[PDB]
Amino acid sequence: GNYNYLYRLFRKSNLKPFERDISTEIYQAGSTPCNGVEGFNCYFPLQS
Amino acid sequence: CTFEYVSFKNLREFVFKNIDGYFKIYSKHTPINLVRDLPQGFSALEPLVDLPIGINITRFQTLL
Ligand SMILES: *[C@@H]1O[C@H](CO)[C@@H](O[C@@H]2O[C@H](CO)[C@@H](O)[C@H](O)[C@H]2NC(C)=O)[C@H](O)[C@H]1NC(C)=O
Repeated sequence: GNYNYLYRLFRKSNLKPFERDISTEIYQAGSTPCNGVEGFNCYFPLQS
Repeated sequence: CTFEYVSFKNLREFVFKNIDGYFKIYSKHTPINLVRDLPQGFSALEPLVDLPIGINITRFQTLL
């Protein structure tokens, strides 16, 4: 399995045309804010 | 480092806008003689640089 290719499935808004997003900021799914720590309702924005 | 290019008595006016990742630069130079503010008049700025940065910009700072 070549897990070196990544794609983003978590973002608060849809992209504009010709946009390139390199944000590593943790997606906030729940009401509780995520202060840089992932876990429950705090997910990494990239998937392999 | 995706791009690198190397090339009051005067008035320098500039327009900076970023639409769809394209940074468009307009400019116009003219000599002036005024120490209070911008002189009252009309002039047209012309484009010289169109740089496809693809970079989000929300704030800027002027260097002296
Ligand atoms: C450009 O960057 C700003 C941040 O400097 C973005 O504003 C953020 O937008 C997200 C939603 O996409 C919000 O969750 C953040 O709270 C916003 N932050 C601030 C400080 O405003 C803006 O959306 C970005 N625009 C583009 C074109 O990517």
